[PDB]
Amino acid sequence: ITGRPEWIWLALGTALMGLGTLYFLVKGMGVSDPDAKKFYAITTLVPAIAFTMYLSMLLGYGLTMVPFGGEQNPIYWARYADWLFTTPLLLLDLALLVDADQGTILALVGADGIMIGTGLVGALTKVYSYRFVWWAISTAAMLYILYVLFFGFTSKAESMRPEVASTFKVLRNVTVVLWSAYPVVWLIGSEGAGIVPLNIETLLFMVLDVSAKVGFGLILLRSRAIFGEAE
Amino acid sequence: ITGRPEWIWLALGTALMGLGTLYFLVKGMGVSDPDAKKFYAITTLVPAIAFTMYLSMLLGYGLTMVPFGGEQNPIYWARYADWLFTTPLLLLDLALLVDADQGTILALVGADGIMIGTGLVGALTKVYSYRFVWWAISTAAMLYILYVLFFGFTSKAESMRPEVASTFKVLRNVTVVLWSAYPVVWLIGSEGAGIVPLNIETLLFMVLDVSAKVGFGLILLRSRAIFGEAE
Amino acid sequence: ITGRPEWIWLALGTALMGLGTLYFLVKGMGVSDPDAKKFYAITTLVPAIAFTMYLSMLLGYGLTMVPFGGEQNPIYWARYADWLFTTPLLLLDLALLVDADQGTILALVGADGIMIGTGLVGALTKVYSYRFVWWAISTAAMLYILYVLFFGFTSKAESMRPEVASTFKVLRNVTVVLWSAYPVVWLIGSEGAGIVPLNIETLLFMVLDVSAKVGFGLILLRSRAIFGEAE
Ligand SMILES: CC(C)CCC[C@@H](C)CCC[C@@H](C)CCC[C@@H](C)CCOC[C@@H](CO)OCC[C@H](C)CCC[C@H](C)CCC[C@H](C)CCCC(C)C
Ligand SMILES: CC(C)CCC[C@@H](C)CCC[C@@H](C)CCC[C@@H](C)CCOC[C@@H](CO)OCC[C@H](C)CCC[C@H](C)CCC[C@H](C)CCCC(C)C
Ligand SMILES: CC(C)CCC[C@@H](C)CCC[C@@H](C)CCC[C@@H](C)CCOC[C@@H](CO)OCC[C@H](C)CCC[C@H](C)CCC[C@H](C)CCCC(C)C
Ligand SMILES: *C/C=C(C)/C=C/C=C(C)/C=C/C1=C(C)CCCC1(C)C
Ligand SMILES: *C/C=C(C)/C=C/C=C(C)/C=C/C1=C(C)CCCC1(C)C
Ligand SMILES: *C/C=C(C)/C=C/C=C(C)/C=C/C1=C(C)CCCC1(C)C
Ligand SMILES: CCCCCCCCCCCCCCC
Ligand SMILES: CCCCCCCCCCCCCC
Ligand SMILES: CCCCCCCCCCCCCC
Ligand SMILES: CCCCCCCCCCCCCC
Ligand SMILES: CCCCCCCCCCCCC
Ligand SMILES: CCCCCCCCCCCCC
Ligand SMILES: CCCCCCCCCCCCC
Ligand SMILES: CCCCCCCCCCC
Ligand SMILES: CCCCCCCCCCC
Ligand SMILES: CCCCCCCCCCC
Ligand SMILES: CCCCCCCCCCC
Ligand SMILES: CCCCCCCCCCC
Ligand SMILES: CCCCCCCCCCC
Ligand SMILES: CCCCCCCCCC
Ligand SMILES: CCCCCCCCCC
Ligand SMILES: CCCCCCCCCC
Ligand SMILES: CCCCCCCCC
Ligand SMILES: CCCCCCCCC
Ligand SMILES: CCCCCCCCC
Ligand SMILES: CCCCCCCC
Ligand SMILES: CCCCCCCC
Ligand SMILES: CCCCCCCC
Ligand SMILES: CCCCCCCC
Ligand SMILES: CCCCCCCC
Ligand SMILES: CCCCCCCC
Ligand SMILES: CCCCCCCC
Ligand SMILES: CCCCCCCC
Ligand SMILES: CCCCCCCC
Ligand SMILES: CCCCCCC
Repeated sequence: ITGRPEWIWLALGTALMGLGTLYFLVKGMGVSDPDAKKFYAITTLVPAIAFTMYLSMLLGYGLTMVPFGGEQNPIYWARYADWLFTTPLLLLDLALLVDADQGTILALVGADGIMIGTGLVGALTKVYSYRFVWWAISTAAMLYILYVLFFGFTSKAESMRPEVASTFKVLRNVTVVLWSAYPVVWLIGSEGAGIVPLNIETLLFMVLDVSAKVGFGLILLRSRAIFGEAE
Repeated sequence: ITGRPEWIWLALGTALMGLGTLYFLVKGMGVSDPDAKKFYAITTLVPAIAFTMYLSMLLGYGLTMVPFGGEQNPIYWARYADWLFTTPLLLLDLALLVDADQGTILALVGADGIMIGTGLVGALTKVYSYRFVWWAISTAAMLYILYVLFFGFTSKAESMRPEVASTFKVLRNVTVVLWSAYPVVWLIGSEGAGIVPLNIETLLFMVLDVSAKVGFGLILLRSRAIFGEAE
Repeated sequence: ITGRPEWIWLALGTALMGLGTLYFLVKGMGVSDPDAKKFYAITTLVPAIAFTMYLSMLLGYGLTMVPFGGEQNPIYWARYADWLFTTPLLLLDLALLVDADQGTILALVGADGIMIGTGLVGALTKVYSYRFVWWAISTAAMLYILYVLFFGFTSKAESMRPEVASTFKVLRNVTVVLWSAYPVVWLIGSEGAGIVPLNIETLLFMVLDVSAKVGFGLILLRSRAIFGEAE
């Protein structure tokens, strides 16, 4: 385990997702409101899944070697298994907040699936130049998601409760900034151009992941917006 | 096929899931009620999926060799492919019975996914001691599911029709007893401590599977609880 | 890339799915109706997914070699990854058109999953004779889907708006004819009996895919049936 310099960030990531999971689980114990239960369910599942996949990376299961550039390159494939489930869940949190129509939810989740799936293919592609073709397609899918979060959702929120509008706005901004960093880290890290070494890359992803999941969740679950308006 | 002593239980399992599938399909032919159609759909799909995966194990496709303990260990991975889809379907049957809120359904299905996914990782893990780490996490996810089935669902059922309350109670009890045996069999069988040989392990899983799927389905689909109250 | 004679059909397929995707995306820009948004979302996702998987086949990622018949046989596994997601989406388009009950939708999607999953197992099976066992099970699942599209849906459509009835009828007929060709092509092509060479097989699948996705989508998205009745 300790033979990989990035182990420390995997261990920290595992611990923080674990602690985040336990905290949200305990916090959601005293919740009977059906709307709030949905948000607690979605939001607690996110670090729970991330916990399992961080642990899989820490223990070495979620790592494979991919030959490109005439080298055996360590690729943590478990990230994509995580993101495949957790990024649509995060989008669902946002979509449910603003009472998105079903068509838009399907568009988001579908685009997200394409984003992660093509990122995975890019990560495992042995022809070096083609890795960036997949990166570009995945990034286009991300750009679509970001467009919808801004020019389909933000104007929907203004027509809703002020607490849901303000909470959505914060979470939207957090999401757009944090999510946009991922293709950059991939591009310059071990999966892409290889300018940033894997240990630093792992640190960067860990900071992004904890912020995008536990940070996000802390903001969401402390908000009154997740409760139905009741007396 | 006959070169594996466990083939007989795989063959029997295949036949019983097949027959179970055909029986539920025929039985559901004369059903127009929209609620009953949901239960027939869910409940017929369960042995249909199990049929395909038993057949895959029988024909040898759903088997791989995993090196641990300095041995090549036969691991039937097809079980997890089965359970990944059939256990949430079984939980959906229960959840729909008691008209569970969406948040609770998501919690159940999500926990179930974690249960099966981590069981799969445990099954394929090459570091012997780590297999039991995954077993423990999976078992914790199972315990969460069982907690919800008792302390989130049972009190919901009492507020519903007597036929749905009584049927849920029976199916809940069947589910908790049968499902709890699976981590025990895994732990002592070829995936875990290796005390019980694979042929007996396969027998045990076959008895559990047929009971948890066809047995469960027979109880559910004979009940009046799957029909909306109509005149 | 050009080393495989079928590359031309993969390239054409990629281009046509890409163009189809862009066309539906642009066309759906000026849509606010919640019902129409659902259909645009579903129908645009279908060629988008197919685009990615055609590209994966073109670049060689979505190809593996399967030993059977004492030969190394090129099997494009990416087709199943495509179909796993796009065929239920296509069925959802049809089901939503006729306002299918949830039980029937689950039956369709479930049968479809079995159809594609067993086709995949058949495609990767190393025992030649067993490949056709999987083909038969998959074809039985297809026959179930076709039965439901005719003897569960058609009589539902007649009870609905004339525009939805007529559009459903056309799309149903297109779907039944086109989908039925797939098991035939598989059976006689490289996955099955090997009578038709892979380059021609790839052409046939490309024509079917573009017709079943872009052709289908063009018919659906030009129809008034995807809009709620409004003044
Ligand atoms: C609505 C939305 C959800 C839509 C989703 C968008 C989605 C279509 C985007 C593309 C997803 C697709 C790329 C997933 C591919 C998974 C693949 C990387 C798994 C690894 O297999 C790749 C090679 C080794 O590199 O296997 C060696 C060859 C082996 C023989 C491989 C054979 C097994 C195949 C992998 C079977 C395909 C199953 C499905 C791809 C499962 C989906 C997995 C998940 C990652 C989407
Ligand atoms: C809401 C709920 C549904 C949440 C679900 C909870 C879920 C997160 C729990 C964990 C699921 C995750 C462990 C699934 C892992 C699948 C993996 C075992 C497949 C086999 O690949 C493992 C190694 C060989 O041992 O592959 C050799 C290396 C290869 C290069 C592997 C690369 C391909 C990757 C497998 C791509 C990942 C795709 C997804 C994991 C598909 C999910 C499969 C299913 C089993 C969940
Ligand atoms: C409600 C509906 C959706 C129901 C769906 C119906 C469905 C049950 C029908 C059967 C699906 C099932 C056959 C999928 C099998 C995927 C499998 C082909 C992936 C490739 O792995 C096969 C072998 C190499 O040939 O791997 C070499 C051995 C490796 C060690 C394999 C270990 C990893 C396993 C693949 C883990 C299983 C994960 C799930 C099968 C993911 C589903 C993938 C998708 C194709 C259904
Ligand atoms: C909790 C984890 C999160 C929120 C991860 C989000 C990941 C992304 C937004 C990844 C995007 C990528 C691209 C846009 C292209 C390059 C490859 C990816 C997958 C890193
Ligand atoms: C129809 C099949 C059923 C109902 C199978 C259920 C399986 C489980 C409840 C399995 C649980 C496991 C654990 C709790 C940890 C050990 C590994 C598993 C996957 C066997
Ligand atoms: C857009 C792609 C479409 C509509 C593909 C549809 C594919 C099928 C209907 C495939 C059916 C098969 C069988 C019925 C058995 C043989 C194997 C398959 C998977 C080709
Ligand atoms: C939950 C059931 C676990 C109990 C399994 C008992 C199996 C006993 C069979 C005898 C064990 C075989 C050892 C000698 C080969
Ligand atoms: C490929 C995995 C996609 C599924 C991710 C799980 C989250 C799905 C959320 C469903 C949103 C509801 C749409 C109507
Ligand atoms: C990883 C596979 C999970 C999907 C299993 C299929 C059953 C899902 C049931 C969905 C329940 C509805 C939730 C609102
Ligand atoms: C194995 C992949 C199955 C999921 C395919 C995605 C489409 C699912 C459509 C869901 C229909 C809604 C059912 C209530
Ligand atoms: C085009 C949609 C406007 C809002 C999205 C902001 C785009 C941020 C660019 C991210 C950079 C990724 C490499
Ligand atoms: C803690 C929830 C109470 C109901 C669940 C019963 C737990 C049964 C233990 C199963 C043993 C698994 C090894
Ligand atoms: C049995 C349902 C009647 C409508 C389905 C038509 C069946 C077409 C046969 C397709 C041939 C596949 C090999
Ligand atoms: C070895 C690198 C070759 C450059 C490939 C860049 C492709 C990026 C695609 C963006 C449209
Ligand atoms: C393929 C990238 C798409 C980003 C621009 C958005 C196009 C308009 C979409 C309107 C729903
Ligand atoms: C070789 C076996 C070593 C013991 C591992 C047991 C781990 C179980 C984890 C329960 C918390
Ligand atoms: C991680 C195992 C959880 C089992 C105990 C239940 C904790 C309380 C959950 C309340 C929804
Ligand atoms: C080598 C071919 C052997 C014939 C197998 C055909 C099986 C088809 C199953 C249809 C019930
Ligand atoms: C297993 C093939 C099934 C095709 C015939 C349909 C049987 C009746 C189903 C009624 C819903
Ligand atoms: C509750 C604390 C969870 C921490 C477990 C994972 C940390 C890795 C330690 C090596
Ligand atoms: C309808 C009977 C189904 C039995 C087929 C599978 C049994 C295995 C026989 C070797
Ligand atoms: C918009 C045009 C998309 C075409 C890209 C794929 C075609 C393959 C060219 C070799
Ligand atoms: C992106 C950083 C999130 C900060 C989380 C703090 C939560 C305090 C309520
Ligand atoms: C767990 C055993 C189930 C027994 C099924 C019998 C069904 C008869 C109605
Ligand atoms: C199966 C062929 C479909 C033809 C599509 C033409 C669409 C024109 C409206
Ligand atoms: C990590 C355990 C949380 C302790 C309770 C915090 C207040 C809800
Ligand atoms: C007005 C909301 C600002 C949130 C920005 C957070 C950036 C990490
Ligand atoms: C809208 C601001 C996005 C900032 C992107 C930063 C990526 C590191
Ligand atoms: C396995 C075939 C079932 C025969 C009909 C049973 C009575 C519905
Ligand atoms: C009162 C219901 C009892 C059911 C127990 C079944 C145990 C297998
Ligand atoms: C509530 C009783 C559970 C019984 C567990 C038995 C496992 C073999
Ligand atoms: C492929 C681009 C489509 C151009 C607009 C067509 C009319 C909606
Ligand atoms: C009456 C609808 C006829 C459609 C047939 C299309 C065959 C490809
Ligand atoms: C209902 C007519 C089906 C035609 C099947 C054609 C397959 C090539
Ligand atoms: C009903 C299909 C069973 C196939 C068994 C072949 C040994």
